[PDB]
Amino acid sequence: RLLFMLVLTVAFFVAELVSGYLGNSIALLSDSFNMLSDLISLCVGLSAGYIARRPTRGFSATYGYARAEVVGALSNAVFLTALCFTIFVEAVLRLARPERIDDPELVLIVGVLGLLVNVVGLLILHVMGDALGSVVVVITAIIFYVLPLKSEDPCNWQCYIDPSLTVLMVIIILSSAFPLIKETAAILLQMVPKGVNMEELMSKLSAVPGISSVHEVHIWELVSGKIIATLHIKYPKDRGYQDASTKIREIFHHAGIHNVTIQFENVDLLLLCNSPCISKGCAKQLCCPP
Amino acid sequence: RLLFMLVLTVAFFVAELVSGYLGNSIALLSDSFNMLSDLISLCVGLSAGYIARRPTRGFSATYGYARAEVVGALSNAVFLTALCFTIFVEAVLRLARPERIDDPELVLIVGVLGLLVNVVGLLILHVMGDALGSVVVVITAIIFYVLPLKSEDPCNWQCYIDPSLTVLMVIIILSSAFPLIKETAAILLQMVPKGVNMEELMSKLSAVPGISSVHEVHIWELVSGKIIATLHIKYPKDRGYQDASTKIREIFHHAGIHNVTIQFENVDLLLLCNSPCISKGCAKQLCCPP
Repeated sequence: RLLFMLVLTVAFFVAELVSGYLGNSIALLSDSFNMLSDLISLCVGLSAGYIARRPTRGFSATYGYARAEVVGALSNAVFLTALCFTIFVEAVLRLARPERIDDPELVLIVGVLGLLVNVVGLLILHVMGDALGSVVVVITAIIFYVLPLKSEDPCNWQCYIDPSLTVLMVIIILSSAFPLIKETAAILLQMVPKGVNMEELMSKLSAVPGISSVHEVHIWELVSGKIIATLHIKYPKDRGYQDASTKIREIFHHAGIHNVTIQFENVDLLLLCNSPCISKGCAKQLCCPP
Repeated sequence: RLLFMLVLTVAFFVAELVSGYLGNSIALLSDSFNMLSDLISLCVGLSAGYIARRPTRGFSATYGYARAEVVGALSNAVFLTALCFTIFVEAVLRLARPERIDDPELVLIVGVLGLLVNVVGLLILHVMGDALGSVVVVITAIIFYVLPLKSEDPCNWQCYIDPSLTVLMVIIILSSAFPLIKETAAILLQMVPKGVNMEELMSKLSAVPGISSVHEVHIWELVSGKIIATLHIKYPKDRGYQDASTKIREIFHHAGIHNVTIQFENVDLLLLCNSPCISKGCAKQLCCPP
């Protein structure tokens, strides 16, 4: 992997952040915020790589720190959403009170260099967002460069180009952050992964021969590819559960789930959980209360 | 419960966002962002209240949407952290280039009314942060009121009071968001809840009579009070596991865990999981792989 992306990205985030206030460009500020999200993503990726190749799986994190990638992805998406909210609010203000670019040359140089940085990053919608933001910065600087606006003269149409394009790229960036927010939240909400079709899976689980009932089916995803399926199963007392275990495990394997914990409970009250918490008062803090 | 806090809070968020931008006050802007986080928290609380007393727990969310409170808490904390990052960056910018307050009267009125809004919200460290943010806005407005500053006159010490206090309250707000970020991330990372002392719990689990081995102990917290403990247990084949099940469940009950799924596996190599995925290639996906 490449780690020089982190130092370059943080230095360039600082550069765009300084030049955006120095040049009075929201598009440069929006691109600086987008590269801030990019460097947060790089830090999250390095954290995931460090968690891998050196697992801990101790007494504090039972599953491990694999969920760090998803938590960091959701946090980065929410961070970028708040930054885009601030950028959109500022752009709406400048759509009412327009402002000039103080140093069009500085903004042009920083935007061109940011476009080059994003190009080399892609070389080594979500991905094209940074490139389009740098293109927007370059266009805004060029308009103030090819057709200069005198300081004494009031704001012409040129002052509205930056807020409009910045609003457009706020929309573009949000159109990528929102699906990411939805996916990472769905993973973190302990929801069934999109690949797993639960209806057919429960149909097959019920169709498994020699099994009385199936309850407390809890299928959730730790990370991409790690699907955990907790499951309680009621079986006739006289018969065993070795064949049932094999069939349920192969069904889950064919459904893409390899982490299957089956609790077998001996057998209209014969459908409830035979092994809840040892007290009747535990029914409050029991998922799927009986 | 009362939901008029939502409409009042959103209206006042709009009011402070407009007034701080019209009055050029970061402290008013910081308080508007803090009340935006407050209304996000109110929306999260309403979502949690709707999830309760009306559960769904269907084929999409096995554990339900109870984790929505934690996901919304982390999202709100990250949103507020990004807003505070923007506020701190702006304040540092004004710490270099000071600015006047355009309409001190408007900022004074909005800050006083925001303090009243916080007071009435109390009537019906985050609280100290919000109250002190309103007090900071009020103080900044008063300073520009008792000693009015003419536009012709350059910025005196008065122009640096707003950025300094705003930086201070960015620190204060972050000192509350960061513990919340840590706690909600720990919950969402599938980490052992703080109350559960895993060392003693595994000691007792091993000390349980009639049990050969214990592996795949996965203790995580869905929400406050809902602790889920998946667990694989190896037991001697000749002996049963009814007494072992009772003892393990009562141990988990005394440790504060009521959702316990125990998989009992019949018995050097007699310590590995007897029921991995049906294929040897599944070991790359085995969470906690042997």
